[PDB]
Amino acid sequence: LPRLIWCDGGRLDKPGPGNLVAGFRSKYLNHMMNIWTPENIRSSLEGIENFTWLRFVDTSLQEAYRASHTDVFARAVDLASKQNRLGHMQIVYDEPEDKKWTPVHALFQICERENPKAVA
Amino acid sequence: GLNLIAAHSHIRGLGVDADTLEPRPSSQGLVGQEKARKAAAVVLEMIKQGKIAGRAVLIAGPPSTGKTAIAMGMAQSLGQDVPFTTLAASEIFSLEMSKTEALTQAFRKSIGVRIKEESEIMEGEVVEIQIDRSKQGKLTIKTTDMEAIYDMGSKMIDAMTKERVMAGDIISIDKSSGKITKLGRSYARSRDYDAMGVDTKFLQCPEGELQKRKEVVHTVSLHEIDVINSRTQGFLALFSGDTGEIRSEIRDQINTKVAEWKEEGKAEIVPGVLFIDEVHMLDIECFSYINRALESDLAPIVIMASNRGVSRIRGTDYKSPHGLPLDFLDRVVIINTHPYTPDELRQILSIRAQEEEVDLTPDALALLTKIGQEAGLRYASNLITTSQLIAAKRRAKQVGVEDVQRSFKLFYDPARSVRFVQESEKRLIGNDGVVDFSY
Amino acid sequence: ISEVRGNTRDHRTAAHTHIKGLGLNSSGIAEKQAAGFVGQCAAREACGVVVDLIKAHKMAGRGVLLAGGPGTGKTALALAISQELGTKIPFCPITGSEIYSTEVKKTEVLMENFRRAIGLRVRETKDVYEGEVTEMTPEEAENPLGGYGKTISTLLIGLKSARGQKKLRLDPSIYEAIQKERVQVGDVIYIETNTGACKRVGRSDAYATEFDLEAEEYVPIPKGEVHKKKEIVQDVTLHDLDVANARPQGGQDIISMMGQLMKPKMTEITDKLRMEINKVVQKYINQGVAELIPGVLFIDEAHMLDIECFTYLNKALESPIAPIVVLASNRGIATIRGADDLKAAHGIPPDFLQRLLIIPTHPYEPDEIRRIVRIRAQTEGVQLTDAAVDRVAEHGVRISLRYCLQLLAPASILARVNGRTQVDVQDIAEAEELFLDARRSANILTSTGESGGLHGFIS
Amino acid sequence: HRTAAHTHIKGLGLNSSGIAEKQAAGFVGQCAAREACGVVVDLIKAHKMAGRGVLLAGGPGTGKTALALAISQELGTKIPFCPITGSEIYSTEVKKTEVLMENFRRAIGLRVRETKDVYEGEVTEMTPEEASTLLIGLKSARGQKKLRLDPSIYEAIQKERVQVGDVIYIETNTGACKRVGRSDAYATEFDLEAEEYVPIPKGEVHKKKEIVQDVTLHDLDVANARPQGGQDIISMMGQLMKPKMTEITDKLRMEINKVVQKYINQGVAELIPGVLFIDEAHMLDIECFTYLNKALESPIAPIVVLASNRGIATIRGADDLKAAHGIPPDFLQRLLIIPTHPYEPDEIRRIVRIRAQTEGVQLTDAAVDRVAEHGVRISLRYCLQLLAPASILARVNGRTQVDVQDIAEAEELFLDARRSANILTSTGESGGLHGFIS
Amino acid sequence: HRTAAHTHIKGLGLNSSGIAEKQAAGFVGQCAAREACGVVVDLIKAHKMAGRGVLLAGGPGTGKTALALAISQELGTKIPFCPITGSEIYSTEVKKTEVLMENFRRAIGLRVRETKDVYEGEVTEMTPEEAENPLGGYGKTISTLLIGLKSARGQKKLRLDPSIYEAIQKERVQVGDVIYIETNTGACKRVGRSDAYATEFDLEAEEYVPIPKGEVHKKKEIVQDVTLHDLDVANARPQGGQDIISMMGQLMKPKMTEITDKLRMEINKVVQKYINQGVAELIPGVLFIDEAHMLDIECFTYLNKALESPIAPIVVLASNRGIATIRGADDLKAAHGIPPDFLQRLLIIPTHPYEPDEIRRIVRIRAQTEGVQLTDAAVDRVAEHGVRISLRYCLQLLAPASILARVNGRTQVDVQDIAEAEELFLDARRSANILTSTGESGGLHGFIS
Ligand SMILES: Nc1ncnc2c1ncn2[C@@H]1O[C@H](COP(=O)(O)OP(=O)(O)O)[C@@H](O)[C@H]1O
Ligand SMILES: Nc1ncnc2c1ncn2[C@@H]1O[C@H](COP(=O)(O)OP(=O)(O)O)[C@@H](O)[C@H]1O
Ligand SMILES: Nc1ncnc2c1ncn2[C@@H]1O[C@H](COP(=O)(O)OP(=O)(O)O)[C@@H](O)[C@H]1O
Ligand SMILES: Nc1ncnc2c1ncn2[C@@H]1O[C@H](COP(=O)(O)OP(=O)(O)O)[C@@H](O)[C@H]1O
Repeated sequence: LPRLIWCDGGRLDKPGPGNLVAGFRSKYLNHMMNIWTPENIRSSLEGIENFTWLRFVDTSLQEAYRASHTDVFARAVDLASKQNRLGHMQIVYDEPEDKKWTPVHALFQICERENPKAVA
Repeated sequence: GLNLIAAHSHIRGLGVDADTLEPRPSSQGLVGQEKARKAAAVVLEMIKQGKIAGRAVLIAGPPSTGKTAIAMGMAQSLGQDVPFTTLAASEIFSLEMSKTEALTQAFRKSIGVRIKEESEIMEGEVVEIQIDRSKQGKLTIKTTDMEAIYDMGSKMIDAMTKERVMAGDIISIDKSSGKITKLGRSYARSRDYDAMGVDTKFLQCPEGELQKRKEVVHTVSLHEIDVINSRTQGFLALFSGDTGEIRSEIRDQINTKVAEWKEEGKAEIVPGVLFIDEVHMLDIECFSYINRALESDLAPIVIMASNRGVSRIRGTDYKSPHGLPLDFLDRVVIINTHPYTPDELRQILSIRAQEEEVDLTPDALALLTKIGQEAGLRYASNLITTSQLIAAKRRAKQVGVEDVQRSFKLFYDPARSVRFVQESEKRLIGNDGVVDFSY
Repeated sequence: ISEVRGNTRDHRTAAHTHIKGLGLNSSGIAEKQAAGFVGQCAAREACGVVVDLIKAHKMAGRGVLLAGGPGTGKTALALAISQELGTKIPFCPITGSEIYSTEVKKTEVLMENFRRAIGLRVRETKDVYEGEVTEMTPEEAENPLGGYGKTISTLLIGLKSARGQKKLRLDPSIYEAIQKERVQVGDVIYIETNTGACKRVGRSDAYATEFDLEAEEYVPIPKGEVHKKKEIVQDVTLHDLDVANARPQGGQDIISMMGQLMKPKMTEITDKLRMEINKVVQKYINQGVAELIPGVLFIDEAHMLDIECFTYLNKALESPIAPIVVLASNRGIATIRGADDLKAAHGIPPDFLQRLLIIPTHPYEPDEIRRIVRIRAQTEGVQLTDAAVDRVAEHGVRISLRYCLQLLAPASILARVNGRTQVDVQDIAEAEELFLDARRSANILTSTGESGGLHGFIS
Repeated sequence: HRTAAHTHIKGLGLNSSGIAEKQAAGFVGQCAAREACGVVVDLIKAHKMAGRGVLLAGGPGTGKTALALAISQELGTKIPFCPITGSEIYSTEVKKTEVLMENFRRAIGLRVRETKDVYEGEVTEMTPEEASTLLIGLKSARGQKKLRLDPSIYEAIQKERVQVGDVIYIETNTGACKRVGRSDAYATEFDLEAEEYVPIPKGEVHKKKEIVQDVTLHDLDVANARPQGGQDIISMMGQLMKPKMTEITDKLRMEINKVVQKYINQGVAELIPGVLFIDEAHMLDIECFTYLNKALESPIAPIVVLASNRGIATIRGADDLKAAHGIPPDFLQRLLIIPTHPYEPDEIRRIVRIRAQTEGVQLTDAAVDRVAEHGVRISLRYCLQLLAPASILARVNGRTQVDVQDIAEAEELFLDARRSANILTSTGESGGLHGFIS
Repeated sequence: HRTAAHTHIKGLGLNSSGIAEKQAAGFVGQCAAREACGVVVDLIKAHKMAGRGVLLAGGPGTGKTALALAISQELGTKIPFCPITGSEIYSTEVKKTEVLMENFRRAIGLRVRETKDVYEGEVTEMTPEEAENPLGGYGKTISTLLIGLKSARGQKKLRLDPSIYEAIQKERVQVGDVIYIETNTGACKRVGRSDAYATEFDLEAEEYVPIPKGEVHKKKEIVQDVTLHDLDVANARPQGGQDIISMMGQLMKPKMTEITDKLRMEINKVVQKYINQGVAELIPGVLFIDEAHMLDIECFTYLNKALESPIAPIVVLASNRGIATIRGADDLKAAHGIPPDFLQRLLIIPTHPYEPDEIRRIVRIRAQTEGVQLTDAAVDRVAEHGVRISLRYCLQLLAPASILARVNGRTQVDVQDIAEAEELFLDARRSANILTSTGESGGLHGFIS
């Protein structure tokens, strides 16, 4: 390939002289006008607004923003650094008086909090 | 803004005397159709009470008789208190999933789970961080109005390091999670640098107290809880789609858990409406699923509209009324809309002319009302905005008769277009592909 | 945190909410009106034997057909079976429409639902120590190893639950888990005796005030005994064992982890997995540690199955571990969905029809309709005058059972918006005019849609 | 420049009153249809109306696609014009309604103005100044400048392999940076190194430029649905990792509307609703038209221009239903319909002259008359195709202009479909050795 | 050992003059067709013409498939013979014209000499050296590995590239292992423990292997047989490097892809260079499309392009159909079920139905091949069924009758055993009469129609 195509702005995503679109579009579509940035999510976090569920899915605004922007390999590495603590609660919070206790910030994480595997 | 003037923008509610459900002849944008509007108001009372599960209501009638207008009016007067999922029947034909799977989703979008929550959240601009790498440390953080020093635990210092927190960052700490979010930088720090990273955002500093605590009400559909549980970060699929055919033992387990949340008062269930517009585009396999789906304790009320006469049911070769199986119609009560009278047309044209802010002369509205009687409501409605643009080329203040007349000659109504096709039989391409390009 | 809703917790009502059972004597004879049923006495008696067949667990892959016109109570009878069996017996209802997955061949979908309908009950003992960690304390060994700075012979852990305190004299090797799990004093943990390891549940909320900011979720102290030994009963369908084997869940590698982050498509599981599962399941049944619970697969609108589905069910029903399959159909003489030149009764292929016990459901007499109206009214909580019961039942006879039942909720509203708690003929006469039936609406299509040029129906 | 079929059409050729000139901007005739298209232009430029539908209807070769392209140019480049054929809707990758929905949003534009603050120079210094903030010194032939760097753009500069003596480009507002090379003042550090030596920038080291940037609502959808570009490196494996189109949910499109409105209120972004043109609209099936009923009723929706050349024809996907234009009658009620009529002999002569002088072909007037006869008797579209061959034939005969002999020679070399149909008839007498396969 | 339908066919049975011996190499008759198939064999061995088509046209059971199998044996194992049915073209993963091209390129062989340039030895020492990446975020990285390899004859210390060290990590190498490092790929293979550590007292079944003889560094010459399709596939879904794409390509599900003509023309140039370098020779072969009537109008249209390719193989089609409808072209009927257009490209070898005495002779060849002894009355009786019913039918009786004979203790099949086989095992037409006679009545005992 000629460097005009492969290096000097024949690739649309890579910014440089002779690709003035790419640097703008990178900032605005991934940060400014991006629904997943924490400043945008926090405006919609309530009521019947579109991120209302976020309160209960066991993830932070920072983590929601990370998962929207990193690819499935990078996310899978981050997932290595995590613990099946909702599965351990199934071992521990067990009696009727424990009332199947679940962290309210993990309330919608239903199938993780109860499945046969952890008990087995 | 983004909300430009659309076809149903004038419909602001159902227009009924709420204590008695009697439709007022013209109010909230709806005109006429009192029998249909009263039946729609009774359906609202079933919806708002929520005790009745899985009624199906079909709104039937000729084209341009308010079947969508009435369903939009119900959405406007039901209010965001209750889910109102609007499904075009064409959308059920997914490649990502089964037809019945796509319907199972649309049914569950229409049932809300409502939770009321106290969240305790600290947000402020970071003044400084101190660490005793002798672990412990102190965070100094401010609003415009308050400032404090906080003792940080070691795990908090680790998380602060991982988030690369520095002075001038706006951060939030969720006390329940114990998790930091870097929200951005204060506008006061805009002068720190000559070049900024792509990911950086400026904010106003937080304001009021630091450790705000708020009563929040959350309304979440059963479909959202499905998609969240479908896979490890399924909440991403809420936006991209990409759910697949969510396995039923997930849905059964979610339904069981939501029943506990109601029993314990942790949540309330908010049944809503699914409106399936142009339902005759569903096929025989769809209707068979919907038969069983309506018979469920967590079914919404389903409303649907059709304009078909006796017509072939899709997925078979016999005809039936409305295009629907008689087996299905046995579960449905039917609301019929009717054609409008000339005086009801005159009002609807006035309502539309107001929304588009067009000043019709009385004679323009008269002529335009005749056109709507002769050529259909939508056609006359389309000539309102057209005549405005033609009058503006005259720099005229009001739409005159001549502007409606010129709009009429330039734009053919359907009946005049169908005539034009017949007179052009051999120059247009027929159903057998033959055409003659010669003069 | 969550604000509890304290006011009311009443049930919704749906088309079958009145059906409570088959309504049969101890002799199995049907009572003319019981458990919400009216009539169908012969069909209820036959379904009563079906319940006894299922509950006896003797037989595999028997087929039943419910046959009869629309509205004749076929799905009501299926729901009554599910209630007679109770929630311990698996009950997997589908329509024939649900088989046409886009992800897998429709015979896999049919076999999935087929093995959802088979339950397995496994009894095991759970045996764990639990608490917040009150203390961790090494004991030096009496014979320390040469060249090593410390030799530890025991690692004492104090565990506190809400109900007691215990000093666990653990084997020293648990140091591995404590380091890797980062167990502190005050963290809630369990130790499982089948491994001797430990897992960290979290930090006890007794310490939630240690700092102004900490990245901890705080968890309550366990409200059980400090030592929890008990038997636990696990209920799984054999489909759960299929998926647990074909899509293993716990994998630590990059490919497993990318897997669990992507759309989890179902896959056309092999007969040799299912057969290998069956053979090991049968081992544990013979050991007596598991018991098989054959349930019911109910296929509604079974006329929507095509001939490829039916020819597979032939094979499936012959397998030794199979549910009872209940079909329901209403299609008279009809074309088989996949064989456009074969017409048969019920729309069921004659080859397959020979397998089924067939139960007919007949139409309802006018007096049965009237009894159902009252049962349905008292289920929706509507109060009627007796003249209103008669007028409603007249629509049931003249038009449809379903139609007349559906007017009760509209009429209830029109009554109360006139200040009346009891619905009367004047309200029924308004419900029936706001809400047409299929036939009166079809008459409008014939009359107003007599032409289509404008203001006519699209046809 | 190249010459496509419509390159002579510059615009609708309307007067200030909106009356069509009998011949202007490359059109001949269609005055009624051009005037009606002029009103559609006003509807588009008066930003206030969503979801108005238009139909162009008339025979093949009567100028429907010329009229849609004339609208596009009267509308200028600012406003989105999104042309598709009804045939493009049949993706194998998402349902037809998603393909229509994506094209609805490609027609709605959002204009932003950035002041791009560009620094480009040889790196003179890279000194840390924080516990991490740098000072970068940049040099050009005209001076030096030092920039305090945000810790994150510093990492961007560090992921590029920038060192002292390199030439770099920086967008200090967007946070983009590029290594252009190593400055050729260092070209003799060694006699061989695998390095790209470039001259020091001769201009000002800092440049400020006004850029008007256009995106569409669909670009926002795509960007919010999935990690894009260099964020999604694993996409290189293909198979499951390919950036497939997905069935974007309304929940996503509603969040994008909300976030976009925020930036409109702040005046950062300017909304620009445009046109979706669906040519060959009769190729849409009954399920597509059903969705277009709903889709045109959202309050953000472009103006949709259909074209059809069908008479009474079966609706695709609904064999029982026949209607005019091949458009189901339910949907035809919504549309403003413009008829396009057949051209007359003298109008054809005029279109021929316009096409000749657009292709640069010079004709004798006898050649004009002979070509125009073929438009009357065969097809306008067949006239115009003959001009380019006849120009070649003329020049190899050494002539400076096309004449009757070159037209007559071109006619014989290049048959129309009517004469070739006569050949198919006379030769297709049998499946024998010389027969066409029937 | 196992005997199939064609186990007696050994070749075309031709003279050096190219004339069919009336019974040779397992054949009886088909002499004109065997002679034509001889000329096809010689067209292939000449390896000079691309893209010539042959139709074996003739009724079912007339030996069309036997002849194609005989061609394969006359060509021998050097030449690619690629047999398919038309039913195999209908992949779900890729378009039907893709599997045509794959099979066209499986029919073209290449023999190539390859130099493996390789290191071997017992690993004596192994020591990593590291880079202090400041701001990559992934932490430190190993910059090289130093490894000591010892053979019987000599020793080296290698400073390996990081991507070759990753290969050693994948191979779980330790000090004292014997390893192989192919520098072509950068792949590493662990051969075993050195025999110097040979001890019973390890729980795992280690391969204790002797120290490599010769130098640590070697060059091996290997002659490889590949097809063009193997090269296409290798380069479409790469797996040979130690880069990250190759690494992950070994973990993802195998998947066919619609390999572009750009890749195929590029691989022609690669192979042309091996030819010009003298390391390779082209071995163009033959694609046999059995059941070619099961192709469709899109396949046949594609062959009109594909057979024009200047390296296309020889294509042999078999069809058993008279005037029949072309699939996917339901209005068009033509002889053989082949479009008239594409039929003009082929040389048609018609095959003919057998005479009673040829059938009798086939029965003996086939009986000898299955290893079963018949009386002449038995051979005559079976031959009668070959005449009256079908050759295939009469040959199917030999195996049943042998068992039935052995069951009575007689080792030789006689007429009573065939007489029993006839009644246990019906032909298609006796079964079709049972259908029709019973099909007079429905009810419980009717056949389902
Ligand atoms: N009763 C009504 N009051 C006000 N506007 C109406 C009424 N009925 C129809 N319209 C308007 O006329 C147009 C066509 O009616 P609509 O209900 O959308 O058609 P359909 O009857 O085919 O569903 C829409 O713009 C709609 O808002
Ligand atoms: N014997 C009965 N007693 C009480 N209610 C019945 C009876 N049969 C039917 N119903 C009710 O009438 C309606 C029609 O019955 P359903 O089971 O839906 O008919 P089918 O399944 O045959 O279409 C349902 O609402 C059902 O609950
Ligand atoms: N009124 C006109 N004046 C000049 N050129 C025209 C006119 N109408 C059509 N053309 C040209 O003639 C050709 C045929 O018209 P086109 O618009 O493609 O037909 P269709 O209506 O079938 O799409 C095109 O090259 C177009 O540019
Ligand atoms: N000339 C022959 N000599 C010996 N065996 C033959 C001959 N022709 C056919 N057969 C055998 O008879 C059977 C039918 O021939 P086959 O090639 O399968 O027919 P088709 O043309 O249908 O492929 C095969 O077992 C084959 O080996």
